[PDB]
Amino acid sequence: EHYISLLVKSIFIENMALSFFLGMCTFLAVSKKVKTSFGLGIAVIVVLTISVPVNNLVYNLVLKPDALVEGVDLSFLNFITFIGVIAALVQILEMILDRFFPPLYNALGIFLPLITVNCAIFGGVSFMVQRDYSFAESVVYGFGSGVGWMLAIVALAGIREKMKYSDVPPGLRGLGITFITAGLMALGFMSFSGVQL
Amino acid sequence: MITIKKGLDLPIAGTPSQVISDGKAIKKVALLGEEYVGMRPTMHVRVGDEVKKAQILFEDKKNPGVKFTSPVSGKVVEINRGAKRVLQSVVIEVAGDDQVTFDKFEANQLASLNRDAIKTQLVESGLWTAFRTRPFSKVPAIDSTSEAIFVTAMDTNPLAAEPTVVINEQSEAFVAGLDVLSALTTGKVYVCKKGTSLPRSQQPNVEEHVFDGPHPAGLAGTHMHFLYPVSADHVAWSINYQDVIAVGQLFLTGELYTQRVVSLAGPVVNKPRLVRTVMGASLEQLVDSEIMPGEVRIISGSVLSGTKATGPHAYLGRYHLQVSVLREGRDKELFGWAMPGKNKFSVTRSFLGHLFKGQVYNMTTTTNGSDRSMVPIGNYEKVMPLDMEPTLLLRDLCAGDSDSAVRLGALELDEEDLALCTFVCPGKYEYGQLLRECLDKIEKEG
Amino acid sequence: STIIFGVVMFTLIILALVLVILFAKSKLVPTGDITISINGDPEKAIVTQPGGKLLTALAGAGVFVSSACGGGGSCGQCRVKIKSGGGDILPTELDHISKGEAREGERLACQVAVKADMDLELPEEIFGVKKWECTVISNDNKATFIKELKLAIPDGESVPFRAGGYIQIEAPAHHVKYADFDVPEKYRGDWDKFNLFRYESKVDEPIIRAYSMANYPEEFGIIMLNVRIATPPPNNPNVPPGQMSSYIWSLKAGDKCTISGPFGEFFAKDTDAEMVFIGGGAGMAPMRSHIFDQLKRLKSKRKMSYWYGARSKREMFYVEDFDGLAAENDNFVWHCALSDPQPEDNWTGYTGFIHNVLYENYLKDHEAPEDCEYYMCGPPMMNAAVINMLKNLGVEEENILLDDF
Amino acid sequence: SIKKTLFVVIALSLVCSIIVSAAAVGLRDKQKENAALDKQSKILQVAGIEAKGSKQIVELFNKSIEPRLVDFNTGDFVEGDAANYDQRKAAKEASESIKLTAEQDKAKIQRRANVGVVYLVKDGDKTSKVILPVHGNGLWSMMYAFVAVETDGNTVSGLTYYEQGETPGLGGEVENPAWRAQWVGKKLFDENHKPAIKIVKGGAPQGSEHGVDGLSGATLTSNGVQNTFDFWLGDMGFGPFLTKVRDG
Amino acid sequence: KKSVLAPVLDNNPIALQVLGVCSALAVTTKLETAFVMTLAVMFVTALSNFFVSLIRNHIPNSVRIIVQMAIIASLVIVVDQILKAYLYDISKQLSVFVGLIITNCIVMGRAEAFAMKSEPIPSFIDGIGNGLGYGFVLMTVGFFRELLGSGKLFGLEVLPLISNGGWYQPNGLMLLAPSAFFLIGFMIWAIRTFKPEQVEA
Amino acid sequence: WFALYEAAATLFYTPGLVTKRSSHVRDSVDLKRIMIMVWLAVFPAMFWGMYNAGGQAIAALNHLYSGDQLAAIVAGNWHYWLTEMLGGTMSSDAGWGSKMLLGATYFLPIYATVFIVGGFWEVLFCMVRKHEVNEGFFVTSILFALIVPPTLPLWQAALGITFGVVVAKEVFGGTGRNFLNPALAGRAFLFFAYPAQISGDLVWTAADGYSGATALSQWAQGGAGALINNATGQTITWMDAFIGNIPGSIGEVSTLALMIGAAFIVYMGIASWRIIGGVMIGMILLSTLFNVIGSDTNAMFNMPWHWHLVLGGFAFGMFFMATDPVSASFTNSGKWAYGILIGVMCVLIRVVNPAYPEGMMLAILFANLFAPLFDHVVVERNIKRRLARYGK
Ligand SMILES: Cc1cc2nc3c(=O)[nH]c(=O)nc-3n(C[C@H](O)[C@H](O)[C@H](O)COP(=O)(O)OP(=O)(O)OC[C@H]3O[C@@H](n4cnc5c(N)ncnc54)[C@H](O)[C@@H]3O)c2cc1C
Ligand SMILES: CCCCCCCCCCCCO[C@@H]1O[C@H](CO)[C@@H](O[C@H]2O[C@H](CO)[C@@H](O)[C@H](O)[C@H]2O)[C@H](O)[C@H]1O
Ligand SMILES: Cc1cc2nc3c(=O)[nH]c(=O)nc-3n(C[C@H](O)[C@H](O)[C@H](O)CO)c2cc1C
Ligand code: FES
Ligand code: FES
Ligand SMILES: [K+]
Ligand code: NA
Repeated sequence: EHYISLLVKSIFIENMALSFFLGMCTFLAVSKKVKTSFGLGIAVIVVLTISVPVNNLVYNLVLKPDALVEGVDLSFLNFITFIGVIAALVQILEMILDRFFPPLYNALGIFLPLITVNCAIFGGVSFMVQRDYSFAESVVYGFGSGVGWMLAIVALAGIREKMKYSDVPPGLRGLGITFITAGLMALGFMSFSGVQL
Repeated sequence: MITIKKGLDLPIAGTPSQVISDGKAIKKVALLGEEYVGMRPTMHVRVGDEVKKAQILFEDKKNPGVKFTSPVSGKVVEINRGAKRVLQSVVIEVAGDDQVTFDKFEANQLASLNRDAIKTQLVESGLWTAFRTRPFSKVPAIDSTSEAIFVTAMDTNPLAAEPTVVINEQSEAFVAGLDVLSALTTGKVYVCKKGTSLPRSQQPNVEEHVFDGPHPAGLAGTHMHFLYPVSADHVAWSINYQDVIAVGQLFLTGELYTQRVVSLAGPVVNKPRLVRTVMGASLEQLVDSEIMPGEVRIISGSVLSGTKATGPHAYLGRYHLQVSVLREGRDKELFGWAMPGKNKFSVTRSFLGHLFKGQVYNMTTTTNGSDRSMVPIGNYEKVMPLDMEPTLLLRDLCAGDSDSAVRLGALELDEEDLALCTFVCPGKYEYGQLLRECLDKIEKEG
Repeated sequence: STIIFGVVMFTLIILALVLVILFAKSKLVPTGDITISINGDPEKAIVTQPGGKLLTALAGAGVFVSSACGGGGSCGQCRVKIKSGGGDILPTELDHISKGEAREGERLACQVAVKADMDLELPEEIFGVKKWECTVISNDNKATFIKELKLAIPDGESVPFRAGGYIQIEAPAHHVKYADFDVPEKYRGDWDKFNLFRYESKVDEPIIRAYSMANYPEEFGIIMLNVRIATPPPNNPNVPPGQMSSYIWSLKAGDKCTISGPFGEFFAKDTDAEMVFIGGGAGMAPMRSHIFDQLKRLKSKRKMSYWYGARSKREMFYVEDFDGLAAENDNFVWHCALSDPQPEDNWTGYTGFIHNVLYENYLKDHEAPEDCEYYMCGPPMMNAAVINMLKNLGVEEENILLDDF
Repeated sequence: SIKKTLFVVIALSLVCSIIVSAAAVGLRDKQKENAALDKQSKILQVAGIEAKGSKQIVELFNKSIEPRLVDFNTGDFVEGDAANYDQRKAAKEASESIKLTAEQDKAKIQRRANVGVVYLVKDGDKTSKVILPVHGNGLWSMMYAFVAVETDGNTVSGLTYYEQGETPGLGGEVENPAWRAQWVGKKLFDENHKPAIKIVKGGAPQGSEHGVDGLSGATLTSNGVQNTFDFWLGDMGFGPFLTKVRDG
Repeated sequence: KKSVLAPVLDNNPIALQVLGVCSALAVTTKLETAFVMTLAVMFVTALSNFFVSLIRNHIPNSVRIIVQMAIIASLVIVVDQILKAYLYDISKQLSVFVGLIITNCIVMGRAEAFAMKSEPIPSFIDGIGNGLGYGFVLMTVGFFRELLGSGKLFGLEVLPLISNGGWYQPNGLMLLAPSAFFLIGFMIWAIRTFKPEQVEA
Repeated sequence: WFALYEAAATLFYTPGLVTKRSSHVRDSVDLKRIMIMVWLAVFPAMFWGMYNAGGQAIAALNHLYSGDQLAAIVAGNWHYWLTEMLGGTMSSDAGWGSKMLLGATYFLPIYATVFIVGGFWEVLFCMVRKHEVNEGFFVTSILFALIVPPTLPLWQAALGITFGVVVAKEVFGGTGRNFLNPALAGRAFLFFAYPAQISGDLVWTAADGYSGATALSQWAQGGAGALINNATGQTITWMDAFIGNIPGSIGEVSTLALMIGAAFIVYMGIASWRIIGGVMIGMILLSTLFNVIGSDTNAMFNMPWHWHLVLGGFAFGMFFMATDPVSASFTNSGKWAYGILIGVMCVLIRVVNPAYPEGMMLAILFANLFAPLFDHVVVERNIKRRLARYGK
């Protein structure tokens, strides 16, 4: 249905990492091993899949113009609520994992401190506000965008591992070459540019 | 029983004759220090000393209790060292017949001998150096034990001797050696041979496995992967059939057996054949008046994985049962990389040579190119029958990634296992040394 | 109007977020004081609230872990055996811990963060520390930049230590001017060449450093030690002067300082192989104890060799002791090479750096340099030169022990 | 000390929120004026009235432009807050919008608002030309433009694309003044009162009544522009309204 | 001065550190947006550091992260109101990244690493320097992307375009995502070949 | 200047180097031969492409201009009257020789500038970094020069190759050390940097003032029935596209020439038949799927697999661009997945991406990013077997 189109839109057609430059710091930082990048990707999906729908409810119930009281709009308290809600949920998820899910805490709870108020989460939430997404639409977009982000970080991590045999000139070693690698990744991901799916 | 499909049987011209004949009289023998992995010699003799057939020549500091005995009785005429005072060789000039003796047992009682009695006798005589732990190709520690001893009764190396011919003359010794190995091993003994019949051991521990296919089928590393996979905590021992014969002779007569049969072969060998010689026999004297004129390279062991026989190293190796002599291909040709390869051999089908099936090539030592970055065109996957990803593993070795190389199976590999991967590399790498450097790093940090 | 609505919503939102966090903290973060078993002894067991680093928790109890870089995980002197707990080894720890050590359980106490119950197998030296406030007896200058410090035990008996050990001396914040230092007239002239007295040191905060002992175990009552003064590099004057070595130099007879027990992993091998000691600067301290240990404490008959790299005759000290030991016992022989003899020295022996003199005199014609224990000690420049020479001679790293200062 | 933690956050939240609320409520009118001015300038530009500076733009816009609300179904003026109407918001709500069928949705727009906004340009006390907001999907993103139609209801006085996401050089040429200046003089309809504007690929004939040169190497965007006009000039667009203009 | 200029070339937030790269790849298409973004980042980082340092001692560790987020978020909102009220067109060009300055890693990194354990005055100077260095990366990339991507600087035609009867054909890649990565990637190379101390082993 | 001189000396004469250790005998195959076999494998496509480009141009010129008008055009362009001075004729009666000659005047400058500019960056990096010049650039130059429109400006080619050689290859260490396809990286730079000169209807034929759509673009507009060549007004049949008598980039039009060239290297083992097999499976499966689903509005849905094969640069990309060993996956299982992704991605861009008429390049560039992952997935499965001792 329309949902499947949205999920593909959030992964391939609209990629948070490369097509919006969101979460690049954590995308160019833990992009050294596939496993650790895999761990961040799944953690970002969890945060996005729980941040976007929760933020959608609050916006449509509180911050939506002419929602609580006629003639008054609380849209100006948008960033505070989104950044505040995101930070609360990520911390809450981390603590419950460290208390009830030991193995998940090491697998996922380790990276949540990194995802705390991350550009990928806020951007995905903000773009939801810029559009008109229902609760069902918001959750799919949240899961979809996170999966699309996980796709870019894992793909970059795989390339960086393949680059173990490369001879990067000094100065380009480390960060410098990673930028060029990310740019080349963006060039390939532009294949889905003009697709209205 | 097990058939190997991937592999490269080098059709190098000048194969042996599979006939055992007396070699040139050898008046010089040596022990090669570099031949043993992780061996720091503690010299027990000095130049001018008089040794016997089994007197200790030096010990291993990093493997205490391992004694390297003199192959023959004579005078230590030189101790060749090199950069970092690395013990290149210890040369003995054969003069005399005095020899140490050890306990001797009837063939019937060999299987029932105590494990410790077997270990001490092997260590005392120096035959313990025949064994090699696969994970690192080091002589096993005295106190250590393994649940799988692999006896390599097949020789698929190019220009290699036929083990059946050699073993048939020493049938009793081989069976005796197997019985001793059966008692020594904690688990089973794998006799990896070909389809041809060989003497068999009645002990239930000894098992015969038949391997068929191109060259890689004949290596102990290949056998271990298919039969007893090795890892950090799964260690197996390797021993060639000739050494097993020596073990049987040692426990039958109580005297160290040093006679060996090696295939003196190669393009420049006038009459390639199997020749009876002694351990560490001076290849310079062995190939005397048996090579065509010109600049040639004498190699101990297969051309795929052998040692250059020049200067201090011009002596048969401990684990080498073959001598290959090759021409030196230093000539430069105009557009030699563009001509159609009527007389060129390659695993790929980009030369006319592969069209003429059954051809034999007068190979030389030329690299057939310069050193270049690895460009994987599928050559490696065509010569590695093990369940590994060779191209990715070779990239890890080139990059020096010890951690990843171990995960991909670098521990299960020996320098010889990568000889074909070195042979077919378009970039002209030497993966044997890269694997050795990687394995050393694992041991040191481990 | 809308201003009121925004303010109340803002306050409600922040309160909602913190309250769920605080409520989650109580019901998800068990504050049960983590109990760490030290050596398995119930009395040694320490109970501490969750948080902090294992180094702080251990220091609170009677167990003291030697630490130099502090809570950075940079030196590796605080290695501990964590039988259980603490999670996987951090990547930063592995830079100073080999994989084999990780398998055994070696971990840096400072680097590891305490978050759960753990089991520890700390050694005796960490388990128990002989913290004493010894009294300074003598502080005469042995050489141009070397001072011999004699310490009086405050509790009687003697410090339990092995040959080649060291003591972690602790000092508080203090200001010391180099003019306060007292030097002999012989070494005063060399100081007057540049007049190093102008330097002034101001230690703003307490510091902790290590100093190798110079007394053999059989010596009881006085703890001989050698201290090198820390000064700014000659090519880098813009550096504060020595902070700890300057402070110890300022002291004289009657002063007091803490030793915080002994420590060190420097020792010889209980074997029959030859020993070849080579020292430089402060390195003569551990060497002196080792020679004395092998002559009377053990009365070893193993061949002993000592080579000291010196710049001038004035630098040399303890020479009379070396001559007596060499004369009294032939198994031990000592030599010294001068990199730059003074015109009045009139040296007629070896001249130049030991890195080339030693090979050209002893190692070149020796039958087994590899089969001989080497105890190197001296400035880093000599260590790099000799190690290259020794490596070019074919000596394994396990066969050579180095104690840089 | 929970009491201290509650005090610091409460005091910090109040002062920060008070400043934020004052700025949000205080500056809200300014932001709306800034947003309004952006469209007001473009309407003036297509109308041909030269304005520079916010004071001049607002003054000229009030004196020369009379926004009105038009019902597409009947093409008749309706009473409302034309100056403060948001057509985009209406098209997203079913209350003031309809869902076009596949056959009718020639311009590829999902919804069409029931009532649209038009801007009459009065030189004196009488309208001289009318500006219609026409939008349609291009190759990359929706393209929005203002079309100036003379009192006759057939001639197009000018054109301007005030919002369009297209590749510069290929699809972004719609912003090019020469291509926009080419539309002047063209007749929207024919004698049959049917859409006649055609975007000729490769260049329309010189002097053509309804021929405008298409964007070079950008047929996809040129096709989108043609569809936008072919629809908004049809029955479901400004067709009925334009017919009323022809007779008054 | 040394502290102010330290994060320009010695400790750059984007060359050495990996903070603040989200905006560098987006708002660098034009110099007008990049320059305005630089001022917002400089103003927010400096103001956020000053307030966090002022209340650093009383900050609760339990809610220190939410406390710093609120002050940073509040400052961003006020700047957002200024951008919308004045420079509305620029606010449209910056789109959502104006609100993302809250998550911009420079603001949190300096508000935590330095502001929490420094006096208010030096923390304010540190914030300005960190933004100033982040601006150096922004403007250098923006200068190249706008000049070679459109033949304009700050909206002024520097290279005449063939579309406007000129001579220079704009490079369509400079306006796309990949161009920002390559320019920054080559920027680091240029920075680190003059300052090898930052080369990674 | 040692690096370049050594390459020239080693180029004329094989090195006299001998094995130093390990395998004392080495396989005859070397990188120098591998590149030359690939370089010679595209010769049939290059030679036909020159004939096709000139043949198409001549037909368009005659179809548009005649009499004194044609003569004025010929004298107005250096490509035309240069062909005349060398014995060619621009009239419709021109033989194969003149058609080939005209294409040569359009190809050789593109190949020459690409080689010179690309070579300078190769030698500059090797000289400065004290390496030995690699021969992998010989293949890179020709392939880039065969995936560009005949009318591409020379300066654009210099910029395209510079990006393809420097950013995509040299900064990664050089031949065998990068992950992306250098030639396609250069074309993708031209694709997005200067789309007007590498897209549309004014670039694929060398006839001045001629506007003619290609087979792929025409199919999207009106499906199979929309395939017509305006130069000769003759319907474009499958045989015409398969042979290569259609407008398009020089070297990609003829699928038959590429099949002959690709067959040789695939037989020699230089080019992986698994990648080629993977691409065909991906293209066939997805194209057949779109056929079944149908689309009353999108004509591309009904294009059969065999029409996808002979149209656009699918054949050239599948054979001489997707088989790049360095950028492809290094595992046999991964190569199948890598090839299938290329085939699927190329069909997706062709059908469901109106912006880009063809997507073989973007399909390969997209696949190059995920080639390591297909390796990582395969490797991890192998590692899992190893920890289980392969069930032994
Ligand atoms: C096991 C062990 C045993 C040791 N045994 C001895 C021993 O017997 N004798 C001995 O003298 N040392 C010994 N040391 C070294 C000891 O830790 C000190 O290096 C030494 O005592 C000088 O103390 P310091 O803190 O003043 O040196 P540092 O100040 O740490 O030395 C740094 C150098 O720069 C100068 N400097 C001073 N302050 C600063 C500053 N803030 N920044 C930069 N440079 C500065 C110093 O003058 C010196 O030249 C030993 C170390 C270890 C680990
Ligand atoms: C656009 C089409 C192409 C993109 C779609 C295909 C993507 C395929 C790659 C998926 C991501 C890689 O997925 C990879 O799966 C392997 C299994 O082989 C996991 O393998 C690993 O799993 C666990 C962790 O989860 C480890 O403890 C374990 O040692 C190892 O088996 C890797 O941790 C994961 O990184
Ligand atoms: C079968 C084969 C195909 C190749 N294809 C290409 C190609 O499409 N583009 C290119 O630049 N180099 C190509 N090369 C050369 C080289 O392998 C390539 O540039 C690598 O990416 C260099 O690391 C090819 C080489 C071979 C053997
Ligand atoms: S104190 Fe230095 S490593 Fe712990
Ligand atoms: S600024 Fe760092 S994640 Fe966006
Ligand atoms: K398409
Ligand atoms: Na074709």
